[PDB]
Amino acid sequence: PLSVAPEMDIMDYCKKEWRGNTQKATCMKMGYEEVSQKFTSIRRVRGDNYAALRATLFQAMSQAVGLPPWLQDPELMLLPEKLISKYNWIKQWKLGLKFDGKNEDLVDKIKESLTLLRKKWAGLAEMRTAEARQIACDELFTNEAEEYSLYEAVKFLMLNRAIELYNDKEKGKEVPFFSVLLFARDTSNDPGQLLRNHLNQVGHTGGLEQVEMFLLAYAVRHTIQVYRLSKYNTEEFITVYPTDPPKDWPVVTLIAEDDRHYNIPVRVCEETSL
Amino acid sequence: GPRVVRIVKSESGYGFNVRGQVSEGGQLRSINGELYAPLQHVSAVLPGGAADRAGVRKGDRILEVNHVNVEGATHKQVVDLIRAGEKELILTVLS
Repeated sequence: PLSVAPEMDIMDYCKKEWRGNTQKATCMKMGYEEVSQKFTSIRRVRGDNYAALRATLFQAMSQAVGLPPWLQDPELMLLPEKLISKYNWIKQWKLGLKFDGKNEDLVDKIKESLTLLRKKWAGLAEMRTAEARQIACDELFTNEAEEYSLYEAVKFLMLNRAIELYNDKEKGKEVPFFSVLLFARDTSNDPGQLLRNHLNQVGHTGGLEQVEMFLLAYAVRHTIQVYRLSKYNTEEFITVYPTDPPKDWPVVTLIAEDDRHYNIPVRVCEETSL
Repeated sequence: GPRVVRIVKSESGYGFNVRGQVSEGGQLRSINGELYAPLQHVSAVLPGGAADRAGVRKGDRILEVNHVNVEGATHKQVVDLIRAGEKELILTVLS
């Protein structure tokens, strides 16, 4: 059961999923006419509580020509123990629906998820072609325990970055604007509140919030470029996380029809007149 | 279904646009209930040009050019093949 459905040409997807000339379908199709300037095809992402995480990770991993330094860093797997030891409230971590464990085992389950993320990314980065990587990702994103272990890892990396941002803010360091917004929410005044009332809930009661897309982008150091079809003809039609992306970060492009329906564009195109 | 359309170079050109994958790629997709490697498609047609008059429609995906199978071909492969012709152009397209 692929959580990222097989490739389909945009021309065929719209013909099938956006029939008619209602303003909604017309809007989506003009949006896809823009996506069609750079890609020929899309893959529909499973529309569960992990949709944004799944679209982002599938794109990033299927584009992996190398292991990112933050993932290759061998100190990364000491992070779970160092953080949980320093902040025991992290043991309020709630596992996704596919896992269970007692909080004593939290550290090694996170380390296990981080090890899985690293191993799969490294495996993909070693393959010669992008087509071979997409097939390997197709085997990885089957909606089984391995896929969902990756989200536990990314979510932990998002928590770590949020902890670093909060600590920088309280010490007086400069922080990115999104962090102010992140901790300005009455339900997420501090990292613990972010953990209990938002991170813990992704996979159970909702998906990532808009400003948690920034946190995700910082956590995996990928620029997330989203075609937001519902905001066509506006500045937000193409939203980017971070707003000012570092030039060295790899770019992954997503399509968000609404805030719960994600596609990923694939097969970069170019046009010639004749 | 597959259609073999023939167009003649005006000194203006054939008069449409082609768009498709840049890189080599073979991942199969379902089109009309059949599987194909990626196909280049007609991104635009010139009203009152050779393509519009001849029968080429926007969105038509190209399977052959001058009898040569371009299924799964790169953009430059099909473009170069388009430009190989001296005079005439023969396209097998899917609508």
